[PDB]
Formats: sequence, structure tokens, C-alpha cells
Amino acid sequence: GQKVHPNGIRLGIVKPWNSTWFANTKEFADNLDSDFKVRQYLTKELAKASVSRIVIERPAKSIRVTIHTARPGIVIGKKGEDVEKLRKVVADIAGVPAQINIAEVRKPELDAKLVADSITSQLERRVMFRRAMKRAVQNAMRLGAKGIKVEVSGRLGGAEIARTEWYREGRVPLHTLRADIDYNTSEAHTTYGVIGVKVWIFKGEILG
Amino acid sequence: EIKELLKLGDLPTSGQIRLYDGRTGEQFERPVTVGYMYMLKLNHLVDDKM
Amino acid sequence: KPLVGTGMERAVAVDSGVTAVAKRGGVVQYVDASRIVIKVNEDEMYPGEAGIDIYNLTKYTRSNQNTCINQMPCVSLGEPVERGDVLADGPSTDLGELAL
Amino acid sequence: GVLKIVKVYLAVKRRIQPGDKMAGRHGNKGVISKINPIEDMPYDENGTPV
Amino acid sequence: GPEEITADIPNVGEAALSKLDESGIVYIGAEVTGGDILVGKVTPKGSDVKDSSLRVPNGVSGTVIDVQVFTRDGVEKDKRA
Amino acid sequence: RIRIRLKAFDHRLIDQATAEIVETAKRTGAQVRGPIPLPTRKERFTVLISPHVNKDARDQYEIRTHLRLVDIVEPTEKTVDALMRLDLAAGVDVQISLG
Amino acid sequence: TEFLKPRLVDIEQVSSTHAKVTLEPLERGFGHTLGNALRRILLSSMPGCAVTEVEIDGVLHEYSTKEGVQEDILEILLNLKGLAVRVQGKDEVILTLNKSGIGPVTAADITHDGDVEIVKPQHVICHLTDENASISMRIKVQRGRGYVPASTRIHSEEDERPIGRLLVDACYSPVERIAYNVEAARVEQRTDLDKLVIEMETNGTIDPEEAIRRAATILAEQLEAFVDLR
Amino acid sequence: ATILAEQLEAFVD
Amino acid sequence: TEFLKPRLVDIEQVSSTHAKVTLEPLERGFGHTLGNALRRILLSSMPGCA
Repeated sequence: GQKVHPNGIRLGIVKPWNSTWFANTKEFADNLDSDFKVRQYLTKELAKASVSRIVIERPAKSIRVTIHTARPGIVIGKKGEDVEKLRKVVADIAGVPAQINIAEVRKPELDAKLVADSITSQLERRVMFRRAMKRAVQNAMRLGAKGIKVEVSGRLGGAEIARTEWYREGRVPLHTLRADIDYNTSEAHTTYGVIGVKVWIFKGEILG
Repeated sequence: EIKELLKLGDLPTSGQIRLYDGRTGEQFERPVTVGYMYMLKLNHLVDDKM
Repeated sequence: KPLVGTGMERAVAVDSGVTAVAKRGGVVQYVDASRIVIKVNEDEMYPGEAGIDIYNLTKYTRSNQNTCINQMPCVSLGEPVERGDVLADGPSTDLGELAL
Repeated sequence: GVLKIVKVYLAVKRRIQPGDKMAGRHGNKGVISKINPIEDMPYDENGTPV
Repeated sequence: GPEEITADIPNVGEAALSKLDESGIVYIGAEVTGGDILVGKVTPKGSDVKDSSLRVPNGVSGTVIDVQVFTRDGVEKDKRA
Repeated sequence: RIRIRLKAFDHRLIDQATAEIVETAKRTGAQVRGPIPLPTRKERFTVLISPHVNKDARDQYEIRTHLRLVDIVEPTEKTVDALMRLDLAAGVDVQISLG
Repeated sequence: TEFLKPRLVDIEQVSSTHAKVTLEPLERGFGHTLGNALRRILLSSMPGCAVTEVEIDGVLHEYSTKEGVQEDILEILLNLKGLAVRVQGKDEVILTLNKSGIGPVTAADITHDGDVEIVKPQHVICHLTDENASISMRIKVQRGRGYVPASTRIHSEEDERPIGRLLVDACYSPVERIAYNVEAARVEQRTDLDKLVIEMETNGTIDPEEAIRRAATILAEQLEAFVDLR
Repeated sequence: ATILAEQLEAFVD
Repeated sequence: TEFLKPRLVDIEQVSSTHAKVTLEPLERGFGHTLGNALRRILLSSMPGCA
């Protein structure tokens, strides 16, 4: 289990946190649990909507969710009909006043998580994994990624002996802390088993 | 009656006020006419013709 | 509201049916978000059919020349109106006058 | 006959710009040429721009 | 065959599925301009798909104020209808 | 005197908050004490990173809780109330205490 | 070189908004030069805060209508575009307006923070008629200069904002009307000097000596390109 | 230019 | 709130008593401010002897 998590190593420097609140040792665990719940719910709901990052932020006994999604239109539905609906359920989950914001993700080919999800979907609907991977890589490159890597693993083409294959393009420096490396993962629950998809997308280096 | 109504308001009787220029800050000679005309916007808009 | 008009603005803005001229006079209830609700004075009010007049405001919609025909209420809540008086200003109208 | 019938109502909001047509009530047509700043306008001695 | 109202717009990538829902058609309101997509409306056999999806004309912007649909008795997905 | 205890995980954020609070104080009232930095709590955690067994395999995390002590010496009418409407940025637990 | 220098001698406030200011003493002929230059700068380039994004709950677009109110939503956005705010510390704040009950919604009902000051407590926005009606809008107040409109600010905005935030045009300049007069100065030994009587009319948010100081710094730093380089 | 700058040199920041 | 400082791009010296100070770029409605201020000072205030 060689490698360090690329997001996790960079949280202090170039990457920010998702859950962004303060709490004392008393209420912290509970808060975490709540976050887990709400996030889980959101994932369940907005599966068909291309959702990248849920950012929870709770000040003053009131939860502020921020959903980063590629297509707001399907998450919002009719203007303030679906969002509103989501909100009350979120509140219920939390046990506090809820507030949902929806950030529009520019360039969903450069968002790593989204790409991973897409790949997983493709796998599920029985495409050639390799061709999917290629598409993922190519598209990102076209869009202006300084580099991208993707990796898929296990029961590829329903083969008895599992293996991993991966496509890199451009440069993807992981040891370099100041590199904006959007990393994320997904899992294709195929007929032969799970197929795990990792993808690293290098936006560029930050100078500060 | 236009002149008499312009005398009820504190405006000059001729209908004409001396106007300065916003560019140069100096007076236009020979005082000009200022008033309120009811101007309409017709539906021949330029970004339907370009 | 044309400062220099001819006084024929009133007749054109009423007689062309773009404003919501009151059918029966009286006061007002003014729910109005959806409709003007006018309580009718008793002299103009029928014995049966107790009756209060509910005017439908046509909000933002397409005209024949792609302009916007829109009606806005020009009376407040709890305010007397008479028969033939205007209640909602149409497109290009200002308090029952004619503002092109 | 017709199967899929989806009508979508856009609403553009057009402002005013160099090239539109304005007119008074007397036959004075005009194509609005320059949209000046407030400062360059001819102001009378009271201070109001025209 | 008949044409179809689906967001699963082809060739064109993550620049189709945007001002719409998961089942197709513009999602109402929005700051739509020119070259956008309002109603995904494309058929298969017309690797032989095309883009008749009624889009926004060139040069115009606006806000979708209203969407009317008295469509072919079936327009619904599994349930908005 | 109003003692104010700012607590947060992000230091920059905390700093920002403190400045804001000072600003709020200084316009209305007079003689703001100052933004005094107390000691940071570095609550560390070790965990085994293997699912099953490998004990020398470990990750050592920590949460740096920063403290900022802002004090206000003269509470006026205008000043104290100003904070009611003036909420601070999220992820910064404030703790005002008069006397 | 027998020139002099002027000072702001008397600053009278006729009201909270309309306020004159003298300048004394000016040299011969300089009066119309400084007056016209300060007029052009004070009308074009002053910083003032204004309403930029309005966020009402249970709304789809700005051309809808709402439950329990008089003005429609375009009327509300116009009456909010006329608002006059004066922040001190930050350059981008978010206010809150919450009110229920029958009666008009003044600008004095906004739940203010500490560093924002709403200087028009009789600015009307809504006319709530139903007692079961409510309205909860969240305004966003930036700070800039000039005129930046909704069309250009439709793609200029970088911070990917969510959908549902109505965009209001930004009228940033808090100066609306300015006139200067070149009188005859009352100098006890000189007769060839003059005073400049600038008669400002502000939005209430700007302080006139601060505005004159900023316009003077703008003019001096623009002329430094002539002074230093050639 | 320096005449006007020294004329306006009084009330600047 | 930051302003555009220019660069003095040209002194086309036609003769020893001639110049043309091409100068760019300024904020909208500032060329007239600088030009009119310099013109009035150079006309009626610049010291010298004759």
C-alpha cells in the first residue's frame, strides 16, 4: 500500500478541506456523523446529476451545504423546487436549519472525481475499459490539464485473473506538494465484481 | 400662457437657459433651449438588424 | 406619464382593453399577488350572489410583436374605487393615462 | 398529428445602445449615436446635466 | 422511427447536459445566451445519431420564463408528468 | 471589560476574524486592548493504517486549535451591540465575556 | 513665480446629502480649471458601495411574482438598486432582510451588522399586504466605481456562483450632481484672487472633504506621468 | 504640470 | 480601485519649436481633463518675460 493520498498530504497547503467548521471535543463526533449522513444522502439523490464535491460548513447552529456539480439544472430542477426539497431533508438529517448552495463546475472533464464516475458508469454499461480510459485521458488533455493519470483495477473484461492497467498523459507530479493534484476514486459494481477506478488530474503548480 | 406658466415656476421666460460645456467648463455663447420632450423608443432595435 | 399630453390619453388607455377597469365599484381586499379582490358597495350589488369581484392580472407574457404585455395594480389595500375606474395599469400606462 | 410539443419562452431585456431608433411625437426621427458619460453633458448653472 | 427528447445528447460532450434535467429539456429560469441547449430532441439512425435539439438562436440571451408541454401522451421519464 | 476568545482550526481564518472584530470595536468604541495570541492546542492522534495487521505502519494526525484573546476595555452603548448583527466567518468559534 | 496655495477653509453642511464646500485662495484664472477638473473627476471616478446580487427565497427568475407583496420583483430590484449603503471595513458584505406582517418594508428593517450603515431609514422596498406573507432576501454589496452592468458581469464573474442569484446592475458612483462657482475672494490685500464654491450632492454615503481629497490625489497621480517622465 | 501639482499639493494624502 | 497609469509613447519632434506628445492610455474621460487643464495653464498662467 505504497502511496500517500494526494488530497490528504496537501490539505495544509494547496488543497482545502470539505467539512469546514469548528467544534469542541463534546460536539465534534456528532457533527462528523451528521456530515457523513448528509453527504451519503446527497450521493444517493444526485447520482444522475454529475456531483463532484459536497462542502459542508456550519456556523451558529445552522448547516450550510455547498454542492459542486457539473449540471446545476438537474439538481435545481425548476427554479427553487428541487433545491428547496433537498434542504428540508438535509435539515432533518442534521437537526438544524439548512442552507443549500450549488456551485457550477466549469470543465467536468478536468474534475477528477466526475471523470472517475463517468468511467465507472461506462464500465457498468459494458464498454471496453481501455477505450473508456483513453477517452478520459484524451478529453482532459484537450481541455487543458497539465497532466492526467487514470488507473483501473480488477476483473477487467470479466477475466478470472484480476489485473490493473493505467494510462498517464502529460506530467503528474505527486511528490511535489505545491502541485494542484485533483485526485479521486470510484467503484464499478459489475457482473464479475468490483472495478476500482483512480484518477489523478494535475491542474498546475501554485506559487505563494 | 406658456410664458406665464414659466413665470410661475422660477424659470426664464424665453425658455432658454445658458448652458456650460462638460468638456471645457466654459459657457456656450447665445443661450440654448432646454426642456422636456416626451421621447419614445420605437421597435426598430439595432440588434435585430445587425 | 406624458407631461405635455392632450387629455385623450385617458380615453385611449381605458377604451383599449389593456387596463383592468373596475366593473362594480366599492372597496378592496387586495390579496393581489394573484388577483385584485374588490368588495362591492351595496347599491351596485345584487341581492342574491353576495359577490366580490376578483380581477385576474395578466403577468409577463408575449405580445404579437414580441413585446411584453404586463399589468400592475395601481390601487393599494383598503382604498375606494368607483365604477369605470382603473385598477391595474397595463403596458404603456401610468395610473390610467397612456405612457408610450 | 403533432407528437412532441415543447414551447420555451425566453425573455431578453434590451437596454439602449448606439444604433437604436428614438423619436418624439412630432416626426423627429433619430438614431441614437453616442451614449455619452454624465460628465461630458451640457450642464446648466444649477448643475443638472441635460 | 420517432425522434427523442433525451439529454443523452451525442458527439457533443459535457456541453449539452447543462441548463436541463436528467430526462432532457431546459430546467427553467437561467442566463441562457446563444448556442445553448434548451430541449434535447434527437433520434438514433437519422454511429448514425444527430443534433436537431432545438437550441438558442445566435445573438440572443435571456431567461426561460415559461415552459409549456402538451406533448405526445407519454412525455414523463418515470414520473414528472 | 469584554474578553473575546476566538478559537479555530485554520490560523489565517482566525487572524482574519480577529482583525474584523478589532475593526468593529474600534470605530464604535475606543481603546481596544489588542489581539493577544494564546498557546495553540496541537491535539495529536496515532492510528494503525492497515485494515488488518501491520503495527509499525502508522499515520500521525493532529488538529491545531488556535486561540486569539481580544479584549475591549470600555464597553459603550454602540460598541457591544454592534457584534449582534456582526457575525464572523464560519469555522471560527468566538466567546465574548464582559467582566 | 509669485503663486499661492489653496485650502479648504469652510465646509458647511446644508443637509446630510446636499453640502457645499469652499476653496481658498485660488490664483487668477485657476478657478475654472480646478473646478472643471474636479467636476469631471468627482463625477466619473468616485468609489461607492451598491447592491449587486439579490437572493430571494422561493424565487425562479426576476420576472415572476411573489406571495403577499405590492411591488413586483422587477420593482423590488429597482428599489434595491437605488439603495445607499456605507460599509467601513470590508469591501464585500452580505446583509439580511426578514419581515412579516401587513405594512411597508422600509430599509430600516434590514438586520444590520456592525460595520454596515444604511443611511436612508425611509427607503421603501416592499408593501407586504398579507399577514401570512413573508420575505427573506439576502443582498450582496460590493464596492467599485463607474458603471458595470449585468451583461458584462454575466461572464466576467470568476467565482463560480450557484444558480438562483438575481443579478442587479451596479451603479457605484455616489456623486450625482456637482456645481462649482468662481466668486471674488475677500482677500485683505489682494483683489485679483478668487474662491471656488463646489456644491456637491452626494448619495449620503460619501464624506465631501474625503471625496475632494481622493479626487485631488487622482489628479495628482495622473499628472505625475507628465511631471516625472518628460 | 508641476505648476498644477504644486497648486494641488495641499490637500492630498 | 486602481487607476491606469500611462506611458509617454512619443515625442515626434517636427522642428526645434514643435512637438506632438502622443500619450496613451487613460481612463474614459480623462484625456479631456488632462488636456484642458494643461491648455488653460499654458495659455494664461505660465511665467515668462517679453
